[PDB]
Amino acid sequence: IFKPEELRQALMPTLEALYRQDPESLPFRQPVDPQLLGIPDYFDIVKNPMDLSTIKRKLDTGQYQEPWQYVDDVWLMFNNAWLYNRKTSRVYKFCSKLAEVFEQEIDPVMQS
Ligand SMILES: CCOc1ccc(C(C)=O)cc1NC(=O)c1cc(-c2cscn2)cc(-c2nn[nH]n2)c1
Repeated sequence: IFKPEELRQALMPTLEALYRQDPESLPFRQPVDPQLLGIPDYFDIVKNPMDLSTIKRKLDTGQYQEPWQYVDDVWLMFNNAWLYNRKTSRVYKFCSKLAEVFEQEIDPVMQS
């Protein structure tokens, strides 16, 4: 049993850490809009989109029952981007930077 407001207090600093990465978090701060970005096949490749604003909303409204559901969503966001984008691309390398930041920040929090 984890109180959702206790989850938010424990977990939101790990999310604020990702938002602080500028410009690395900018591709991730809102859901990918495939028409606006001119990438119409995005939803064919990415079946379960995820982004920072969606995770933040789930945190703020108590949608996470347990800390691994949050980690699963953050990892999903990263895996989607690594899947869709080429290894040589700007978004892929920004994703790798965010994942580096996240792994450093989430590791002690999960120990709590
Ligand atoms: C052209 C390919 O773009 C992508 C491809 C793939 C993916 C993923 C997450 O797989 C992400 C993107 N890129 C974006 O989603 C994106 C969006 C906005 C945005 C949206 S609304 C006001 N701005 C700004 C920026 C941005 N990057 N640097 N500065 N701004 C980047």
